[PDB]
Amino acid sequence: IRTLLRLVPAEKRGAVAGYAVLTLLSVLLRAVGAVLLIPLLAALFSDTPSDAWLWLGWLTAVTLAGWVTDTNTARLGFDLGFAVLSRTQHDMADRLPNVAMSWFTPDNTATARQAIAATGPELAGLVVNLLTPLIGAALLPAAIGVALLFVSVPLGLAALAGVAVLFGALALSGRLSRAADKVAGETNSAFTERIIEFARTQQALRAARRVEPARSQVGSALAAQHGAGLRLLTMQIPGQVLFSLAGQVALIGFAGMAVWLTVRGQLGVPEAIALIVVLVRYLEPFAAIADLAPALETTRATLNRIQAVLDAPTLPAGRRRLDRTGAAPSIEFDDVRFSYGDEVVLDGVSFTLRPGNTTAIVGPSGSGKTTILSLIAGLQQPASGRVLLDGVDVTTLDPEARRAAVSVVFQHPYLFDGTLRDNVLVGDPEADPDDVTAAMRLARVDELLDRLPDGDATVVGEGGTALSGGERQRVSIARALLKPAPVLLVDQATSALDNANEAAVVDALTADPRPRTRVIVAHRLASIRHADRVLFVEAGRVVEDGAIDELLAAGGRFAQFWA
Amino acid sequence: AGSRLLAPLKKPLIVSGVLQALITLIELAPFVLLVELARLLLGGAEAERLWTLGLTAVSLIGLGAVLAAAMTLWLHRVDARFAHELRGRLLTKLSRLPLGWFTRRGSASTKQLVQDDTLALHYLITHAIPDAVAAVVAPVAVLVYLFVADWRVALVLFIPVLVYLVLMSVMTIQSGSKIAQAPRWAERMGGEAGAFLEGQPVIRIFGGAAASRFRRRLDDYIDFLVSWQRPFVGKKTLMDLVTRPATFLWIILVAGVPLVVTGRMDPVNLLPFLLLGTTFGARLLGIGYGLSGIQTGMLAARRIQTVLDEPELVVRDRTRPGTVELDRVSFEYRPGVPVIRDVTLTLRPGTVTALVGPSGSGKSTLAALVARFHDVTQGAIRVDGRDIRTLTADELYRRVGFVLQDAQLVHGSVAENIALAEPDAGLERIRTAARDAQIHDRITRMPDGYDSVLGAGSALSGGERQRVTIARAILADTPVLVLDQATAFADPESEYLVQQAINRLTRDRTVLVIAHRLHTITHADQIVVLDDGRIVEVGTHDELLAAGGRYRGLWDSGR
Ligand code: A1IRY
Ligand SMILES: Nc1ncnc2c1ncn2[C@@H]1O[C@H](COP(=O)(O)OP(=O)(O)OP(=O)(O)O)[C@@H](O)[C@H]1O
Ligand SMILES: Nc1ncnc2c1ncn2[C@@H]1O[C@H](COP(=O)(O)OP(=O)(O)OP(=O)(O)O)[C@@H](O)[C@H]1O
Ligand SMILES: [Mg+2]
Ligand SMILES: [Mg+2]
Ligand SMILES: [Zn+2]
Repeated sequence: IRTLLRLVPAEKRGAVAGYAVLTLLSVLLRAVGAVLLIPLLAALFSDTPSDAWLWLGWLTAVTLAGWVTDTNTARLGFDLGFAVLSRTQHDMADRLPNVAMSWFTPDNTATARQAIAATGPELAGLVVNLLTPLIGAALLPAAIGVALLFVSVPLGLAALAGVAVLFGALALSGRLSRAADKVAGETNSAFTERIIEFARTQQALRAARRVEPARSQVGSALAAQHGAGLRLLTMQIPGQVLFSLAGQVALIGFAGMAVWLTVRGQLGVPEAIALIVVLVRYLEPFAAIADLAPALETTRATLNRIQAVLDAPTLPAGRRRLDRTGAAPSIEFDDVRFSYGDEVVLDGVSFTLRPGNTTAIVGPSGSGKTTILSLIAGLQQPASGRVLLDGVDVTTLDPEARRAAVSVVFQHPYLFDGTLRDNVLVGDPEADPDDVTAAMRLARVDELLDRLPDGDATVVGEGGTALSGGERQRVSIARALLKPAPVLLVDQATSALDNANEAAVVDALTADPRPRTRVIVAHRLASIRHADRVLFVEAGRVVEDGAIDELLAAGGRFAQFWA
Repeated sequence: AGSRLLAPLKKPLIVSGVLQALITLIELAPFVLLVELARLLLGGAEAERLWTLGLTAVSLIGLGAVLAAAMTLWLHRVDARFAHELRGRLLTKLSRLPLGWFTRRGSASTKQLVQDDTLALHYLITHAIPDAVAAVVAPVAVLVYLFVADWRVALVLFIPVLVYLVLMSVMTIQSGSKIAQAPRWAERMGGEAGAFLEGQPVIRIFGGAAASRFRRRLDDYIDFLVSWQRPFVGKKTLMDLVTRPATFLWIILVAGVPLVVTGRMDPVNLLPFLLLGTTFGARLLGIGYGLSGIQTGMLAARRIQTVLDEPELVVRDRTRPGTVELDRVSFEYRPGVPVIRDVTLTLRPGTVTALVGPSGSGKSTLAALVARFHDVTQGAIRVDGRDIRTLTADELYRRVGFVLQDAQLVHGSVAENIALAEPDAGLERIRTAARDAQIHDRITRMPDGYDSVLGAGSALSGGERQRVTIARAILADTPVLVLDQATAFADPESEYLVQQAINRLTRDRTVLVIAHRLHTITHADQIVVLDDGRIVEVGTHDELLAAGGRYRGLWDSGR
C-alpha cells in the first residue's frame, strides 16, 4: 500500500484520508451488525420477544449506515483508482521522451510497454476491486473479535486469536509462490516481446523457415510460458491450503470457546445459536482473502513496472535558450568524446561549423557519423567535452528550446501508423497549408500524392511498412523540412531513392529559402554537391576536412573514398 | 463463433457443471446440519447427538472446501492447456497468412490476438459454467427449503433477489456496447504505445511528449474507460450491497421479528432463515460479476475463430534447376490499385539481373512475390519449373534466399542472426559468412564476440546491420539469391568488398539485384527497368545507355 500512496497525486490526499476513514467505519458497521444478532436473538427467544425491537432498530441503523459508507467508499475508490491511473500514465508519457537512450534495453523496453499496457480497466479499478475488499476482509474478523469483548471477554480473545493466524497465513502465502509467480511474469513478458518481433520481422523469419512454432523463437517462448503457468498453478496450492487451515483453526477456537462458555453456563443457549451465524460471518473473510491473494501479487508486479519507468534516469537539462530567434546557429564540437558502453565511438572530435552553411560528413560504415548527428540534436550527450550551439552548451539548453533548434532526417525513417499528411504535419502541426505543400513539393512527396489513389490521406502502416523504402524516406524528409528549426541534420536521406529523386531532393535541401545550418551525411558523391565543407570521419576522428574540390586534389582519404 | 472454437472443451465444461452442482449441494449440507443442531440445542438434546451433528457439519465444510479447490485446480489446468494449444494454432495460422494481413493489422493487433484474446477466454472456459450452475442450484435449493420452512419469511427474500436480477440485467445491457468497444481501444492503445517506444527519436526531435499522438490517445482511452467503468462499478457495488449476507439477515429479521413478537411464528422456525437465508447471495454475485467476463470471452472467441478461418497461402498439390520465371505476373496490395502490371521475366543460373527503376515502381513487391509473401493476382511464378504455389515454404525457401530492403534483426546473439536460416550451422561457417559480408571484424571488436545480443539499445549502424543480413543470406547458401537494395547503407569500400564476395559466391547461381546506385550494376547480364509497375526496357548497360530511355535519364541524373 505504501507504493500506492507514493503514486497517489499529492492534491488527492484529502480523498485518501476520507477513503481510509470510511473504510474503517464500514468494517466496524459490518462487525457491529453481526454481533447485534446476539442480543437480538437472546431477546427474541426469551419470555419477552418484544425486547428485540431495540436491537432490530440498532441493526437497521447499522445496516443503513453500512450502505451509505459503502456506496461512498466505492465512489472514492473509483476516483482514487482513476486518479492514480491518469497521473502514472501521464507521468510515464512525459518522462519517457526525456529518458536516456541507453535505458531502452529489451528488458526495459518490455517493462515500459507493459507499464503502458496497464492503462486498461484492471489497474483503474484497483482500489474498488482489490484494496476495498482486501482491507474489509482483513479487518472484519478483528473488528468482530473486538465487538465480542462487549458480549464476552474470553469469547472475543478466542476470536482475536483466530485473526493472528489469518494475518500469519496472509503474510506467508506470498512467499510460498513468490518464485513461481516471478518466473511466470518473466516468461509471459518474453512471450509478448516475441509476438511483436514475430509480426514485425515476419518477412525475414519466413525466408529463414523460423516461422513455425516448432522452429520459431515465439514458439519456444510459448512453450516456456506454458510451463511456467502450469508451475504457477501447482505452487499456488500451498497458499490456498494455508488460508483454508487458518479458517479451520479459527473455527475451532471460535466454536470451541463458544461451546465451552455455553457448557459453563456463562453463555446462553440462544446466544450460542446466534454465535453460529456470527461464526459464519467471521469465517467469510478467511475465504475472501484467499481469493484476493493472487490478485495482490499481480498488482505488486504491475506497480513495480510503473515505478521502474518513473525511476528511469532522465537526460541532463538546463534552462538556457539560444539568443537569436530563428537565426542559423554555429555548431562546434569542443573535444567531444562518446562511448556506447565501454566501446569508444568518438575520441577528441573537435570542429566548428559556420552559421548558415552546409557541411558534409562522409566516411566508412561505423565511423561514427550518425553518432555525431545525435550529439548535435541532443538525442545522445557527450561522455566528455561539450557540443555548443551558437556558443551555448546543448546540455544546458531548455528541453523546449533544445528540440526547437534541430530538425533531423534519420538514417532509418520511421513514420507513425496513420495518414501520410499526419506524418508530415509532425514537423510543424500548426503549419499553414502552403507550408505543408511547400515541404512535400521540396521532398518530392508531391509525386506520391498523384501516384497514390488516396493522395496524402494514404493510411501508412506500422512504421512506414505500407510504403516503399524511398517513399517513406521522402515523407521523413518532408517532415524535417516542414519544421522551421534553424539546424538541419540529414542522415543519408537519399539512400532509398533513385537518381531522379536523389537529384531533386539534394537540390531541394539547398533550395530551402529559410536559413539553416545544414549537416548532411551521405555515402554518395552526388548527395554532397552543395556542401560548403566536408568532414571525413574515420574511426571517430576527423581525418581531413575542407572544400570538396580541395580534398579531391589533395589525393587523401577523401579522393580514395570515391575511387 | 465461440461454440466452434470451444467444442474441444465439450466434456470438461459439462463435467464442471455437474460437479459444481454436487459441490454446492455439499456446501449447503453443513448449514442444514447446523439448523438441526440448533433445534436440538433448544430442545436440550443429549450431548452425543450434538457432537455428531457438529462434527458432521465441520467435516462436510472441509469436504466441500477441498472438492471446490480440486475442481478449480483441474479446471484451471484444462484452461491453461487449451490456451497453449490455441496459441500454437494461432502461431501456425499466422505463419502462412499473406504479409498484407500483418501490414494492415500491425504488431499490437497480433499481440492482442495471440495473448489478450486467449486470456479473455479464461473466465468463459474456467468459471462461467461453474458460477452459473452454483447460482442456479444454491438459491433454488435454499428457497425451496425455506418456503417449506415458512413461506411468509421466504417471500421477503425475493425482494433482494428481484432487485439483484433487475440490477444485473440493466448493468449487462448498459455495459454490453462498452465491452464490445473495449478490445478496439486496447488494440489502438497498444499500437500507440508500440509506436511511441519504437519511434522515440521522432518523438524527441519532433514535438516531444506534449505534441505526441500517444498522449491524445491516452487521454481519449482514459475518458472511454471512465465512461465505461463508472456506471458499471456503481451497479456492481449496488449488486454487492443487495446480495450481501448482512442485507439478507436484516430483511429476514425485519420480516420475522414482527411475526415472533405476535403469536404468528415460533422463533425456532427462524433457525433455517438465519443459517441458510444468508448463504446464496455470494453465489448470485458470482454470476452477476461473471456476465461481463462471459461477454468478453465470447467476443474474444469470435475474433480468434475469425482469424483461424482466414484465407492463407495454401500449398497446391499439383506438383532449369536454379531458374526463376515470372509469366504475365500482376499484383495488387489493395483491390483496384495495381502495382505490378503484366511482368514477364526470366532469371537463369549463372546470370545477374539488375532490377532498377524509379522509387515506388514495384521492385520490392516483385521480390516479395518471388518469396510468396503474397500470391500473384494474375500470371504465375515458377522456380525450377515448379509453380511456387505448389511448393511448401521449406521447398520454396531452400531454393530462394532474400536480403530484404529493411535489415530486420531478431533479438538474440549475432551468431543467431547470421545463423537465422540454419541455426544448427557451426561457428566456423558463421565466421566465414561474416567475413564474406565484411562484418567479422566488427563482431570481433564486440565485448561478447559472436555471442553479443542484438536487442533494443545494443544496436549497430545501418550499414553494419545490413551487412549482418547479407551474411545471413550468404550462410543460407540458396541456388537463387535476391538482394533488395543491398549495400544501400554501405560505403563504397565496403560495398565493393561485399559485392566482390557475392560475385565470388554466386558465379553459378541465379542472382537478382535491386539497386538505385546504377554504377554498381553495369556488369549485370540483364538490366530490367521497372516503371509504374511495368517493364519499360530491358538490355545491358551499354544498350540501355544507347537507347536513350528511362535508364539513360536515371544514369545522367546519377552523375
Ligand atoms: C473433486 C471435485 C468433484 C467432485 C467429484 C469427485 C470426488 C472425489 C473425492 C475426493 C475426496 C477427498 C476427501 C479427503 C478428505 C476427507 C473429507 C474431509 C474430512 C475432514 O475435513 Fe477437516 O480435515 C481436513 C483434511 N483432513 C485430512 O487431510 C486428513 C486428516 C488430517 O484429517 C483428520 O483426520 C482430522 C480429523 C477430523 C475429521 C476429518 N475432516 O475434518 N481433520 C482435521 O484436520 C480437522 C481440523 O479442522 C478441520 C475442519 C475445521 C473446520 C472446517 C473444516 C474442517 O474439516 N478438520 C481434509 C481436506 C480438507 C480440510 N479438512 O478439514
Ligand atoms: N545503440 C548502439 N549500441 C551500441 N553500439 C552502437 C549503437 N549505435 C551505434 N553503435 C556503434 O557505434 C559505432 C558508430 O555507429 P554509427 O551509428 O555512428 O555509425 P555510422 O558511421 O553512421 O555508420 P553507417 O555509415 O554504417 O550508417 C559503430 O561501431 C556502431 O556499432
Ligand atoms: N504493404 C503495402 N500495402 C499497400 N501498398 C504497398 C505496400 N507496400 C508497398 N506498397 C506500394 O507499392 C508500390 C511499390 O512499392 P515497392 O516497395 O514495391 O517499390 P520499390 O521499387 O521497391 O521502391 P523503393 O525503390 O522506394 O524501395 C508503392 O506505391 C507502395 O506504395
Ligand atoms: Mg549511420
Ligand atoms: Mg523497396
Ligand atoms: Zn481463474
